[PDB]
Amino acid sequence: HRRLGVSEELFFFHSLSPGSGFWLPHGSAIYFKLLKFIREQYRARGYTEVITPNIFNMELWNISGHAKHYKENMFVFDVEGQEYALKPMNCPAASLMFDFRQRSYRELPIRYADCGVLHRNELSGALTGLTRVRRFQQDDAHIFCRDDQIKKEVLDFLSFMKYVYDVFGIEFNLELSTRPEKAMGELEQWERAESQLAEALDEFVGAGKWVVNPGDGAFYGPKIDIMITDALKRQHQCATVQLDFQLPIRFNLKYRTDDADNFKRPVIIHRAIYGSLERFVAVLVEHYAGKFPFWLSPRQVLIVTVGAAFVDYGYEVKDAMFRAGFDVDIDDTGKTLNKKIREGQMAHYNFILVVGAHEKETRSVNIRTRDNKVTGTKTLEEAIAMFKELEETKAADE
Amino acid sequence: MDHRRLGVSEELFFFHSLSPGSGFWLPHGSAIYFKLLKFIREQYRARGYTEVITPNIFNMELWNISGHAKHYKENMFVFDVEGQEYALKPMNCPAASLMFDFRQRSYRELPIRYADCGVLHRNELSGALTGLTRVRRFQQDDAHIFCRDDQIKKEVLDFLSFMKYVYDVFGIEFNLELSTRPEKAMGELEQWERAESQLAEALDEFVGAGKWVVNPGDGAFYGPKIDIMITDALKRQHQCATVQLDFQLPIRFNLKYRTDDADNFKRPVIIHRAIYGSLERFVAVLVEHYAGKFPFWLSPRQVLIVTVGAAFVDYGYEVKDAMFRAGFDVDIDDTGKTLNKKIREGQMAHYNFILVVGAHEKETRSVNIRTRDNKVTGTKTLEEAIAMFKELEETKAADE
Amino acid sequence: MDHRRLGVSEELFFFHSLSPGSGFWLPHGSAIYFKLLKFIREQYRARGYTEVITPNIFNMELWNISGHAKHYKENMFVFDVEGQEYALKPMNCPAASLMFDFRQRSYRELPIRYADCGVLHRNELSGALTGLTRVRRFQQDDAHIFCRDDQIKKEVLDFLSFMKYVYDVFGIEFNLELSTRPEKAMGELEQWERAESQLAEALDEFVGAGKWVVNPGDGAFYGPKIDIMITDALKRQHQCATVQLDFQLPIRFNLKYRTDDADNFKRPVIIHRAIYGSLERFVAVLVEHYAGKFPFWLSPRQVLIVTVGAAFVDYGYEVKDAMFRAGFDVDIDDTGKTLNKKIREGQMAHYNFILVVGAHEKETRSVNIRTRDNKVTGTKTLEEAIAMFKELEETKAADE
Ligand SMILES: C[C@@H]1C[C@H](C)C[C@H](C)[C@@H](O)CC(=O)O[C@H]([C@@H]2CCC[C@H]2C(=O)O)C/C=C/C=C(\C#N)[C@H](O)[C@@H](C)C1
Ligand SMILES: C[C@@H]1C[C@H](C)C[C@H](C)[C@@H](O)CC(=O)O[C@H]([C@@H]2CCC[C@H]2C(=O)O)C/C=C/C=C(\C#N)[C@H](O)[C@@H](C)C1
Ligand SMILES: C[C@@H]1C[C@H](C)C[C@H](C)[C@@H](O)CC(=O)O[C@H]([C@@H]2CCC[C@H]2C(=O)O)C/C=C/C=C(\C#N)[C@H](O)[C@@H](C)C1
Ligand SMILES: [Zn+2]
Ligand SMILES: [Zn+2]
Ligand SMILES: [Zn+2]
Repeated sequence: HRRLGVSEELFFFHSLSPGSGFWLPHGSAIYFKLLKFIREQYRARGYTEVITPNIFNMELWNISGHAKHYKENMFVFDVEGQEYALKPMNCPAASLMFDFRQRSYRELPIRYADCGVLHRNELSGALTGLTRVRRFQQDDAHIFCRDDQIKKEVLDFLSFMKYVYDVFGIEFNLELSTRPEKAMGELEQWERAESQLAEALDEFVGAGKWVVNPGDGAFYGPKIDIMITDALKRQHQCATVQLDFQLPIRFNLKYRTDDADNFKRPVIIHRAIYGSLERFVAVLVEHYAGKFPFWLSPRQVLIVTVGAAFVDYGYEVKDAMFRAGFDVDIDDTGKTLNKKIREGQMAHYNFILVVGAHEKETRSVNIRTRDNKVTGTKTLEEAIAMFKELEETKAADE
Repeated sequence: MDHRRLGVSEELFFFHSLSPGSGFWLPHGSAIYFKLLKFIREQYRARGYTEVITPNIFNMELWNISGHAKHYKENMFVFDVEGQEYALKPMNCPAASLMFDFRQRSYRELPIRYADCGVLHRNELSGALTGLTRVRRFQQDDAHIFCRDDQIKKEVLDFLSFMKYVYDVFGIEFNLELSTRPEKAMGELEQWERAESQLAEALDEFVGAGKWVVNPGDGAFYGPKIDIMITDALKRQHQCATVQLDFQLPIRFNLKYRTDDADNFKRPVIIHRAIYGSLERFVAVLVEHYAGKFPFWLSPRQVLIVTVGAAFVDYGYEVKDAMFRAGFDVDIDDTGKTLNKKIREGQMAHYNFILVVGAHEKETRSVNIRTRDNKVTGTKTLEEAIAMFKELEETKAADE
Repeated sequence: MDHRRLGVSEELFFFHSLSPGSGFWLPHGSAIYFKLLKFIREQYRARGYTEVITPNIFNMELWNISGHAKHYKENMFVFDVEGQEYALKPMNCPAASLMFDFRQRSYRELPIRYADCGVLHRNELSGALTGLTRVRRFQQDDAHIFCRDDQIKKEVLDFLSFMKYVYDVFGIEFNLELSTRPEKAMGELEQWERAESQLAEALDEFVGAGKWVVNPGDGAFYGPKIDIMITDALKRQHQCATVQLDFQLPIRFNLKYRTDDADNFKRPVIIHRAIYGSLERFVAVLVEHYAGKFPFWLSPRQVLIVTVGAAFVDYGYEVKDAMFRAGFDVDIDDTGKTLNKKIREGQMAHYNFILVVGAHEKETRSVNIRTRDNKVTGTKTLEEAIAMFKELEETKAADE
């Protein structure tokens, strides 16, 4: 069906910035709602969102390993004779934030969310739509925990992830990817960590129903491989849980351990659910075929006027809908009523509200669904109450 | 060179969830794809290439011999036939070798240029499939060039010339670089130096000495490469063309030629080469490059006839029939809409030419031509108008 | 009457143990295959067909819908993609449906004729796979036609006419049978009747009441068909052509068209049709049929130039080049061999013409012509000769 084609005013691309989206108002509306949902959860689940820089001195990248492993994918420039790069990952700035002041063990775990803009270089010809972009924002958060806290942190992540996915009807599958041949930890770290990942997995999924990919871990840590399935039965990688034993060392991260004096290093968990906002929108656009659910739709309500006489009343309905918080439009024109309705359905509006003489006199709306079902005439108060519930509950169509 | 892009995709092809990553080409798209094939084939004939036809599925032992098993298995669709491992072909490059090995060949015979347009398959994750840029299924304009060591410069020079010729038709620009023996490599040094020397020489020639860049150590482990990047009207860069030499594949398949006399056999050098890169990919480039407005020869919507009135329809259909016989891709609007709408609706559809027919025109037995960008070419007779269209096609003319 | 006559007949094509059941078409072979495709493609354009391109692998859910999963699975190659079942297509007939369903279609459009020349695989047991007659891999000249039920007789009549026309070119003969509704059939009765009546009517018009036969109850469960049998010069009978209606095919895929400019929809009829049957198979037929002596238009060895002396070789290449530029497949023997030998050798290799060039010919810009079947034509100017060859090609002339 086409992420890009479905640009009935969601997003576009221009040759002056290939790989970077232009999000039109209706497009933005979706992006923002997704952010608002993720943020509502972050607050509920113990995360604090932080803001970080976008350009850094190459020295940061040297420390991280990005200079070694990633440089080809980065936008590199000169500042005052010094090499600088646009950030491809938030994952190092987050470490600096954690090192800002000394941390005690009781504090674990610290969870920082970052919605910052990332850049990765890709060849211009290679770029298409939102699937392969230069510019994106991850729903990134990087979690710092004690070694004993891994199972709970992972378990908690899985619920968060599941909770989100459930909202959209999206399926997932989990595997454990274990230590590779070239790997940088001590054995002790890997065993404790993998054991916990297993434990979390056998609690979340239960003993039997998860495969292991032995030796498929990152050099820097063990991971749980997540794959998601859309309604067309395509698979995407959106979610991650990746442990990192390297980054804590490189940035010299520590927490004071009760009796200390001494200190220990935290484990870092790089994690995401959307993967990026850009990527997730692309998935959803196709997954719903451009028929979004009422909460996330940028075209929630359309008012259609029966005749010129009821047009002012329509503007009244629209005002009320807008104040109540809805994305609402009004047809307004001399077009035939049947036409107006059909067009609105074509536009994908979740609800069409026809207002005639009856509605005006009784302060009500006559409601038609996207699917052309005939919900009842309802009063304005009743309609608003209905929409709120749909919104609040994040109800699906199906 | 400044516009909003229109990637995947305007509608000449589509994709279905039942085969994600594999195109369905609608009649207008197919027409383009077949037109490209025809052009390359016309060139192949003129330039010493013979197109061959090969199998699509092979036993894994082939891939074992090739190196695909070690390096590529991950991207292959692999399956069982009667207990034996099999795979759909990622590349033609191995079957071509077997063709070379069919019968004994002599040095006089070089260079044997075999072209293959066969369907290839590579595995890619479904989520990550979008458009024609990343597909499971594609057809390369692939062509292997089996040659003597002494023959590389000419064959490469000949290739570069073919490539430029094709690209110029489309207004496409290119940049050439040389990539040289890497640290981990498989051949003998001599074959590498002789080859790289011939390559530089080819570059000095065409591009000019000191005007081209070297990427030292950026070649493949099985041979030197000329790295090519092409640039479209939007200033985007693509990898479509390739020249890659291969010393491994000839060993693996035990390829030989008889040298003058019977002293010895020598192994040929292989050059894996391409210009379109793949038909699916080239189209995707062209669609953007032209912004949906193809040049007359290549357009699936060359001529649209529009009728002023009903007394006129018969004349148009007659006109339309003449255009069709003449070989043109022609459509008609016999509907009753007001003219300006007809013209505008057609222009929107990117018809190269709109042919307007009125009472005078019938009687005139002639035609009134409006160009795509709205220019009033003014009326003409049939036989001439055709002659004029025929000429744009024969010459492969670009628009204004 | 004489030994026969395929597989061994060279050069043309070969099989390898790495892909049994899949042909390797050597250049002389490909040349034949391409010509056949090109002939069929010319006819398609002339006859309202549009060729399209389709995917080669599909999720199993497509085959479940079509009936392939029930009926055909053991004849298919099946593999896993991302944990889901997939198969290589044994038929194009289902992809064509998806194409039809891409956009709403109207009574105005009918009939819709989509040609597909795509690659198909069927999983035959390896021991059974001999030659081109029984292969894993093939390209059909498939077209699956979409029409209103009232359009059947006219469409079938048009097909028969197209088919006779192709066969006539080769001197090939046909016989027609009608297979009617089986005991276990799936239609509504009416549709079968209406259809069967139309078919009989086309048959009556095409060949007359006398000349066709009926096989009652030999129809497919999903449709009535016309059996076509063709006869070669050796009096061997082949089935290549078919016309098979399908009533199931459209229900399964929920196909419809708008009948009016109101609110009403009907299902189309599908006709799965072929003439060559497969390109691999039609070649096998033609090789035997001609005994390797192909008519000039289709020959991969049209002209051989033979030189009388060393002093004449350069004029000879001059001749060869002109011949090639003219579009002919042409070779030269510049060997030291006796002229009488060269000629006999060319004739054995089956070249249609031998062009003898000597001093008078070089002096005159002439050739001295001998046919395949010996037979001495005499002298022509290089121009006359090319014009003569052009006529034979253009008309697709038989030797007799
Ligand atoms: C500099 C190294 C690059 C690495 C080898 C690149 C690989 C292709 C791959 O490992 C990247 C990866 O899986 O990152 C994944 C991220 C999480 C979201 C998806 C992926 C994302 O952002 O794309 C996690 C790692 C972040 C890592 C670090 C930092 N700093 C590492 O400590 C450091 C060793 C990375
Ligand atoms: C099995 C090996 C896989 C190779 C190492 C994959 C690399 C990513 C890369 O080297 C592929 C490549 O450059 O192929 C390029 C092809 C040519 C057209 C574009 C590219 C194409 O078709 O994509 C050509 C190489 C074909 C090579 C072989 C064969 N047989 C080699 O002898 C064999 C050793 C290759
Ligand atoms: C799944 C079913 C298999 C069928 C019962 C197998 C039989 C052996 C025979 O019926 C096949 C046949 O006659 O096909 C003939 C084809 C046409 C060219 C030659 C023959 C060819 O390609 O071999 C036509 C039917 C294609 C049909 C379908 C599709 N999709 C049907 O709607 C579907 C019900 C077919
Ligand atoms: Zn990270
Ligand atoms: Zn190759
Ligand atoms: Zn069929």
